[PDB]
Amino acid sequence: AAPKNRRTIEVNRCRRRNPQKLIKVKNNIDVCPECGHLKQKHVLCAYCYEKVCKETAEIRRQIGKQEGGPFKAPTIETVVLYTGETPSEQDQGKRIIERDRKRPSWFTQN
Amino acid sequence: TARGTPSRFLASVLHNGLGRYVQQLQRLSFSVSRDGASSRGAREFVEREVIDFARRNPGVVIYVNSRPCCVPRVVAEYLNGAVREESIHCKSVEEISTLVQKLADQSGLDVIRIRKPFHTDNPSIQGQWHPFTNKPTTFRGLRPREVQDP
Amino acid sequence: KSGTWWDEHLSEENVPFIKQLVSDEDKAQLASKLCPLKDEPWPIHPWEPGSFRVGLIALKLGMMPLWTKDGQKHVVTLLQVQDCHVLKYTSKENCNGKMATLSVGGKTVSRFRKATSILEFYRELGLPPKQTVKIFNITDNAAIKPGTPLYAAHFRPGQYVDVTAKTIGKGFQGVMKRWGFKGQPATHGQTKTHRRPGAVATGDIGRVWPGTKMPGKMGNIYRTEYGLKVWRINTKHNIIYVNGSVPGHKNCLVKVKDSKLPAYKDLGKNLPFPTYFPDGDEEELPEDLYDENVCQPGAPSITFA
Amino acid sequence: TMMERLHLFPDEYIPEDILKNLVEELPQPRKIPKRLDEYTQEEIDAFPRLWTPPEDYRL
Amino acid sequence: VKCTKARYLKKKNMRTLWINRITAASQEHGLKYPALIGNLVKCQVELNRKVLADLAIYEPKTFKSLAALASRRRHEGFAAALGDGKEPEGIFSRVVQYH
Amino acid sequence: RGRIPGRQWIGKHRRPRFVSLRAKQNMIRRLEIEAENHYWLSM
Amino acid sequence: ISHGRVFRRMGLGPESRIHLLRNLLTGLVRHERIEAPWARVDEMRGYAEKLIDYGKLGDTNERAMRMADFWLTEKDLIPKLFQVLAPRYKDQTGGYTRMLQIPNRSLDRAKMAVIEYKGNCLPPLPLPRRDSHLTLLNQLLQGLRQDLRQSQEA
RNA sequence: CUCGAUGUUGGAUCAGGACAUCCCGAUGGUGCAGCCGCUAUUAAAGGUUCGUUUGUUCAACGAUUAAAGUCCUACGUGAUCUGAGUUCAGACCGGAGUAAUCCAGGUCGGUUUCUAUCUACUUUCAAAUUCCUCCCUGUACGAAAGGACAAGAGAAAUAAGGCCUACUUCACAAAGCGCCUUCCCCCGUAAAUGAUAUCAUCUCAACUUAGUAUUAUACCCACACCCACCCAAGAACAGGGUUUGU
RNA sequence: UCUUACUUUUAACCAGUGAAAUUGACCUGCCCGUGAAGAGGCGGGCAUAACACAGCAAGACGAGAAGACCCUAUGGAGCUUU
RNA sequence: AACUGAACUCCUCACACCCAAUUGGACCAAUCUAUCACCCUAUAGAAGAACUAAUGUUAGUAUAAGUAACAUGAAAACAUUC
RNA sequence: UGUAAAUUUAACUGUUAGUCCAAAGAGGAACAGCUCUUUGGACACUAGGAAAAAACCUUGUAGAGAGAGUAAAAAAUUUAAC
Ligand SMILES: [K+]
Ligand SMILES: [K+]
Ligand SMILES: [K+]
Ligand SMILES: [K+]
Ligand SMILES: [K+]
Ligand SMILES: [K+]
Ligand SMILES: [K+]
Ligand SMILES: [K+]
Ligand SMILES: [Mg+2]
Ligand SMILES: [Mg+2]
Ligand SMILES: [Mg+2]
Ligand SMILES: [Mg+2]
Ligand SMILES: [Mg+2]
Ligand SMILES: [Mg+2]
Ligand SMILES: [Mg+2]
Ligand SMILES: [Mg+2]
Ligand SMILES: [Mg+2]
Ligand SMILES: [Mg+2]
Ligand SMILES: [Mg+2]
Ligand SMILES: [Mg+2]
Ligand SMILES: [Mg+2]
Ligand SMILES: [Mg+2]
Ligand SMILES: [Mg+2]
Ligand SMILES: [Mg+2]
Ligand SMILES: [Mg+2]
Ligand SMILES: [Mg+2]
Ligand SMILES: [Mg+2]
Ligand SMILES: [Mg+2]
Ligand SMILES: [Mg+2]
Ligand SMILES: [Mg+2]
Ligand SMILES: [Mg+2]
Ligand SMILES: [Mg+2]
Ligand SMILES: [Mg+2]
Ligand SMILES: [Mg+2]
Ligand SMILES: [Mg+2]
Ligand SMILES: [Mg+2]
Ligand SMILES: [Mg+2]
Ligand SMILES: [Mg+2]
Ligand SMILES: [Mg+2]
Ligand SMILES: [Mg+2]
Ligand SMILES: [Mg+2]
Ligand SMILES: [Mg+2]
Ligand SMILES: [Mg+2]
Ligand SMILES: [Mg+2]
Ligand SMILES: [Mg+2]
Ligand SMILES: [Mg+2]
Ligand SMILES: [Mg+2]
Ligand SMILES: [Mg+2]
Ligand SMILES: [Zn+2]
Repeated sequence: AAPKNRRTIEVNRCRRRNPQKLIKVKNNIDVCPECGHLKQKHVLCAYCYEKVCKETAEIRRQIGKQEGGPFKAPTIETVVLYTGETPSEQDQGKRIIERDRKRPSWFTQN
Repeated sequence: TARGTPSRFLASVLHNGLGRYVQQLQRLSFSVSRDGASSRGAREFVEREVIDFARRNPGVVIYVNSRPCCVPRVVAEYLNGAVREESIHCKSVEEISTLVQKLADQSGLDVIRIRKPFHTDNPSIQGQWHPFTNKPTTFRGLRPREVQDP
Repeated sequence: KSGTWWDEHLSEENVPFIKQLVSDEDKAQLASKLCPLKDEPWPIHPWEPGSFRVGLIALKLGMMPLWTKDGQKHVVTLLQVQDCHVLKYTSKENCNGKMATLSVGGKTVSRFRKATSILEFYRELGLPPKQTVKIFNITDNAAIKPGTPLYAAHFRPGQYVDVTAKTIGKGFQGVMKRWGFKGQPATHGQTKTHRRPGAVATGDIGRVWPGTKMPGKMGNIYRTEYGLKVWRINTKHNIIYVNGSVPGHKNCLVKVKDSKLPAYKDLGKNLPFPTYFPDGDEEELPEDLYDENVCQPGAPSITFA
Repeated sequence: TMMERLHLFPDEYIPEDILKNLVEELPQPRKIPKRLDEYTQEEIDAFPRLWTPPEDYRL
Repeated sequence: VKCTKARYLKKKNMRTLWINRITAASQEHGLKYPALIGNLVKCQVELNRKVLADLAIYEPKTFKSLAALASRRRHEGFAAALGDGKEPEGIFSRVVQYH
Repeated sequence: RGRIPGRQWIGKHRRPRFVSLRAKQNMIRRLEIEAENHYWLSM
Repeated sequence: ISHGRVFRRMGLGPESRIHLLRNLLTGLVRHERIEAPWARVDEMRGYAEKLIDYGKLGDTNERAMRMADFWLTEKDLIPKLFQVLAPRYKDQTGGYTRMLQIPNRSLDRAKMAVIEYKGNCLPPLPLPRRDSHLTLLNQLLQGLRQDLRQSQEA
């Protein structure tokens, strides 16, 4: 089946500009209180999530160097320690991963 | 078109002719070439016709300007501010006389469709018709099927 | 201009407190209506021929077999009355129809999810909001005061009822499932044509008649099952055992009414009128009412002697 | 649009608002003929008796 | 082409309008359109339909007089037709002769 | 329903045309003129 | 019609679905936090919770060991399950994982989620926090609560 | 009209319509005792089978049925299907022809495209038809043989609308081979009273009865919490729930 | 008979990329009638706020190929021949 | 007993100003040339001298259509592993 | 008689595939919107009318008018006593 007649621009504008075709305004955008960048209410802040991932990647690279090969997952818990810190009483018997930087303020030692 | 063009109602300029008639043509500006063939008829109109036409119309200031031009033109200006330009290219002397006389007699209003061939500010002397014009009145202005003094 | 919901701004401490608070108010409001006859009831008129009483709203619990004393097996559907109350009365004059109407509601729902206009309606009534509201055509002598609770014992074994509910929704369906068309053969050369409508009209009219059966949305519409016999009533749990199956999925809400079939006209002479008032009832009803022909669970095994 | 200006009522009752805006009643197009029981004795007496029935006819 | 041919319809529709308007004005006085137009001619009143329509709208007292005149001439016609020639011509039925 | 076979005003089966009162009067009016023509052509 | 169909149709069929979910779960056990398309994480989350329950049965339960052998494609993770992850949740009856939606993926705009085993050593996710109890609304409700408690004791 | 193409048989699928009715309803006549028939008036809501051979439409035959209706719709319907036949290119037989080749003949084989722009349409929501069994009854009827109707009861089939307790395919569910529900009227005539026409006469006389439904009632009906999550709701959208938002 | 369930593909929605035949103009309804003889466009009626998305294939004598059947042309060509 | 009703006829003014093929006639766009003209013209002589249609030719851009259709196994430290 | 054409001379082209209506006939079936001749009309040119409408009726010579008189022009019918 083929078109019997060319569709006019008048007809086409009605189809293309029908409210159903238009982009809807989003009402769920808000400011992230921690960083001030924008976020959606139900979604994690992109700026804060990236910050966490970047530190997570650095720690994982350190874990790699300590393991030094595939199939070397430890059978004990792990703790991340930053410059100027020492193992606590509850950190004894745990693999220590040492980061050459100051503990981020948002990374509370537990 | 009528639909594809503007229109207006029949009218006059300052109620012309009511108290006195005032010729609306106010100025005529001719542009004739000394040597152009297309101005031959315009040159003959300036030699024998324009002077006698000016005597008859002392309220119209005529400006004849001889200068090089390929298309001689007459520009008519009216009291209401309308400006009309009419080419006299290759026109005969009699043709130009006819055109100039027509310009003298026109009011200067736009030559467009006139909705009505008449105009009046007092269309009614006895009272314009309304739905009660020919209706009788009833005692106490009672409406149809209206109980009085209930 | 951004939308909000009830607990959006509530703190960790206030969310449990608010839930408990509104829950307790809901329960208290339902308990305050348990004595309709001590709270200025409307006149209780006697049943007369031609009288139409109110129906109920119930939830469809499921299905169950029962056996009759003649040995025959009848499957039945359990319908539980869950927080059924009269909501509004509209007089015959203002109804726009031939009869008066009485609005009934069923099943308590969260107030945090209802429109403001509905909430203020229920606030004046003093009841928690209901999921479904239905309109029952009644005669003037059967009017009941808004806020009166309705119970399963409104119906009695041996009665016949009509049950209306939304059918199960099957979405967009082809002609074979929707209309029972035969389709076309599976082999002998059929080309990409097995479940299709075929011809939809004649060539002459050069159009398709209104009402022509075609693929489209199936189910999810109101249907009514007529002439269902009430086999049993459990007064403790407020469950009505109706013969056969009723439209809708399990846990849907159904509209239960006295059967309008001509054979069952004027059989309400012995039925509660305008309704059953358990508080008014002099002698408490047994936990189960049975139709005379039903084999009760504790009855001796059938013997054909 | 014209049909919106037409107000049909099956009986003599007309809503009060409609009654208050009425201006003129139009004459009925058909003259309603009088039933025989509606004629006054003057009218009946004015119409002549056209024939003399036999005195011995049972009728 | 439409603009050219419309000049015929304009004249036709204008006269239809005048007849409709004259008919309405005549009915307000209990006269049908043919009775007014016909009897006005018999009074040697040559007012055309355009003017008659204008008079109905803007000079209703003159129009009622014209309706009365037509009605009077119409009644004189009936009286003459019913007569056997004994009666003299009606006062408004007399025709002014020209030569 | 009520179709006329083929074209309306030709052929074997046609749409019937009836004579109105004014069609009759129109014809008689011209018959009177011709009758008078006969007379004035007789002398 | 798909009434009551609780499982998604992903991958190349039923087997591929399990393999797809297994590879995700293996990644989660090793790294303890992974990001993947939202639908796939939601599907896998149930298995990740149940895996811990099998880990709690102990490494001497042969059925648990067979389950772990199938679901963990890297065998060094099986000791971690029985000796690290399961002991960490000894005092919980469930809720071992947390799943949060993250911004759409850049390339294909896929809806994305991050999932992690609670109690890991990684930097904490920027979790959503409810409004402070000191806000205007929460203080007005605290007053209402205080008032209701005082009237009940009386 | 159409050859700068209106696709050609039968079948499948879905059927719209006419009534000159095959079955079911209501009536008049009968060489109508009854049971069966024949004929005519009225009735188009509903229904109108499965098979063997044949490409068949038909036809014959087997077994049923209350009945297996007649027609129109581009001999309805191929942008839905089919390709057995028919009607290209191969081939054989009989016949014609000097041969090429040919025949209303027969015979085997032989590619059925299209992503839908427009019109139209995509729940006319919800009153049901029919057969059989029992009974009436071995009654009415009749010499006998034979043998009803009305009322009443029961049990089925089909159709329409739903459903999952069990069975079955199956297994958080969808299904049938399973289960549940299904309700009004039909106008042809047959009779009184009684004029024109002082009997009579059912009346395009005034009128009375069989004899009629405003088709009944039923269903539907309150709505900016709504970012988000769940769903028996769903293509998207919409809809229900969240007092089930760690 | 007589269909049903599930998986994959396709599908629909989001994101990227982005063809083709087709197209006089279109402000592109239904019925009956009419007519170059089968009407969305004419006559008489009826219907009728506006605009998407998904399906359908009854019509647009739908698209595609200047009908291959048929006839015609003092148009061709292959083949046979007394 | 009348009225309505044409491009018929009258009325005011004007008048060459409503048939295919075909035929006669009056004008004329732009271009070049001769001589004029000199904000775009005149008299003549010339000619590749005028395009709403050839399934026309070339180029541009629409319509169908943001439609048909097309593509990257998974996680991760990008090492690696599955 | 009322009229203004006519023949001749010179020079050419196009038309030579025809439709309905009335009338006289032929063929066919006293069928065809059928076929074939004859006389005339209309159409293939205008406008009005017969519902829409080439072929029936009215009417033709060309413009403007917001005058006027007309032409053709609408379908009638209702029934069985003795
Ligand atoms: K005909
Ligand atoms: K053809
Ligand atoms: K066969
Ligand atoms: K269309
Ligand atoms: K199945
Ligand atoms: K009689
Ligand atoms: K189609
Ligand atoms: K006519
Ligand atoms: Mg559903
Ligand atoms: Mg099948
Ligand atoms: Mg194929
Ligand atoms: Mg197939
Ligand atoms: Mg006129
Ligand atoms: Mg015809
Ligand atoms: Mg997939
Ligand atoms: Mg074509
Ligand atoms: Mg049918
Ligand atoms: Mg019949
Ligand atoms: Mg066919
Ligand atoms: Mg087709
Ligand atoms: Mg074949
Ligand atoms: Mg041979
Ligand atoms: Mg083969
Ligand atoms: Mg064959
Ligand atoms: Mg096909
Ligand atoms: Mg398709
Ligand atoms: Mg019986
Ligand atoms: Mg009698
Ligand atoms: Mg008598
Ligand atoms: Mg698609
Ligand atoms: Mg896309
Ligand atoms: Mg084309
Ligand atoms: Mg037609
Ligand atoms: Mg569409
Ligand atoms: Mg067309
Ligand atoms: Mg085609
Ligand atoms: Mg051809
Ligand atoms: Mg040659
Ligand atoms: Mg003239
Ligand atoms: Mg003239
Ligand atoms: Mg020039
Ligand atoms: Mg050229
Ligand atoms: Mg061009
Ligand atoms: Mg072209
Ligand atoms: Mg499309
Ligand atoms: Mg696609
Ligand atoms: Mg000749
Ligand atoms: Mg002919
Ligand atoms: Zn942030």
